[PDB]
Amino acid sequence: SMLWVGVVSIFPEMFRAISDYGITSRAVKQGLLTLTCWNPRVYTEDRHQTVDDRPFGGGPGMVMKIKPLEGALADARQAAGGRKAKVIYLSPQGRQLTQAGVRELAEEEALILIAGRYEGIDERFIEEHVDEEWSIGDYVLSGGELPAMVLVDAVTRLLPGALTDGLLDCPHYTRPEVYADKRVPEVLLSGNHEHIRRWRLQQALGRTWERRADLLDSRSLSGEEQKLLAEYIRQR
Amino acid sequence: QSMLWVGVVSIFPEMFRAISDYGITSRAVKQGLLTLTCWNPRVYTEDRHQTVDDRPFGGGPGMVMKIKPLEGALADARQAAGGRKAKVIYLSPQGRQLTQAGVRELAEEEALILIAGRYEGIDERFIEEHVDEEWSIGDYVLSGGELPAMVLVDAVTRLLPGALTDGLLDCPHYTRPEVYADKRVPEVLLSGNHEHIRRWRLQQALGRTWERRADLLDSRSLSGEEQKLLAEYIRQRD
Ligand SMILES: CCCCCCCCNCc1ccc(CNC(=O)c2csc3nc[nH]c(=O)c23)cc1
Ligand SMILES: CCCCCCCCNCc1ccc(CNC(=O)c2csc3nc[nH]c(=O)c23)cc1
Repeated sequence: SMLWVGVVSIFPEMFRAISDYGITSRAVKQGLLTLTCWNPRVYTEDRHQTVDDRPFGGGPGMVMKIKPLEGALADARQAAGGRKAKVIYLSPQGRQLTQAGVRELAEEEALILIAGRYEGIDERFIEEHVDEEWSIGDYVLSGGELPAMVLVDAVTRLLPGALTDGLLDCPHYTRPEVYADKRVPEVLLSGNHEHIRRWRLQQALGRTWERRADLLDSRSLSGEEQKLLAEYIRQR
Repeated sequence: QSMLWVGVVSIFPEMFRAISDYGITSRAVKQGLLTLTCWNPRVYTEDRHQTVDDRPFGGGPGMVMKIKPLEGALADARQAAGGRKAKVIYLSPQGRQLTQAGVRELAEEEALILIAGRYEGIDERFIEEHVDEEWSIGDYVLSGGELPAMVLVDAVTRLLPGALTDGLLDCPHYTRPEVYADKRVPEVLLSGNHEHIRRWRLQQALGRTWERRADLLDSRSLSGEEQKLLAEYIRQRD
């Protein structure tokens, strides 16, 4: 198994969305990717022992207790075997996920994802056990299970046999050639690899320029790209 | 009746149990605050194998989603939306990056129809004809728009009245025991003074934001009371 993922969450059954459907589901079946869950609720001491507890200094909500989390993590570590396991906390405070970050995480042999809820986990747990913190975007969600599934989905795509340049994609077209008085660009219907690849490159450069110009400030444009972009802008 | 109507067009309707059965979104459905419907384009297919994807024009790898199944599912969902002003969103990597400002805009809507593509994407003419807005959840590639659609619903649901102001990272959280493996909870929290704990939390929130996401402070104007606490934090740190 290329990659081994352990998810630490109080809602293990939410993760059926990725284990039972899509490319992630396929990866589990193909033996390419191992996906396990570790509910911290079961690593408490008794039954009156809640996974969470009230926050110090008052305030609303609950905070996740260090001990259950430590139990779930130690267990997942053990199950990972001799694999080099990176521990990620899914957090709004984390480094924004980008395809570059996904490529970095894809190089890992084992990943242990911590998905906490709205009133978060105890700081000492993070300080002691977490390696990296990641956010999926600058918007507020009510927990880290959807961001954990987003991370697992993005990474799985890069696993060999499961299936970018800093540019948006070109438009896609499929049958019929004419639909509701709209025709597929002739270059795609009638054209050689060099026409199509230059057209695709120009549409990709053009759409990026139009919608996400910031992705161009970071990137340096080639001779062909600058020409194809100028040509696109002037032929709008 | 309900505050928000949401129709999702996806080939995996059963992936949406993650939001219909859990958290605040699950609650909103039960509270009648939010309606959640799915529309599988696979039901709007002719053949006995239910194919929603066709080959891409101009060659290339992968498959593209056929206009007709999508059109069927969208027409059906637009009917079910009734007389509600329905905004049609395509969940796409090419779309407008979702941010809390975006979420607030999207929360003002009475009805939302979300298109969750699969494969290499959907036909451009479908987008041109039927889609109102395109949204992305981040600069990374996923294999479908389902997770992005659930992220969008969750973020938006949080803003629905009765489902539950800053724009900065959270302060640290601490819970029992007061001491764990030679690490103690900051005295200020253990103390119990209302005003003191409040100022400490605000300062830690301002401080952590400054340290990790300074950009969130540039397109932000801090009050005098926060301007002092942040300066105090900066100079009182190793
Ligand atoms: C009195 C000082 C309080 C400081 C105020 C700042 C509070 C803002 N953060 C609260 C919060 C913490 C955790 C969540 C749950 N979110 C995630 O666990 C999460 C995990 S990854 C992620 N990526 C994008 N968005 C996300 O919400 C997340 C939601 C809101
Ligand atoms: C840094 C952005 C680069 C974008 C260019 C990557 C090429 C994307 N086109 C192919 C493709 C289309 C749709 C998908 C499935 N994903 C989504 O529909 C999706 C919908 S919203 C979203 N947000 C971030 N990432 C995403 O992949 C998505 C996967 C590959």
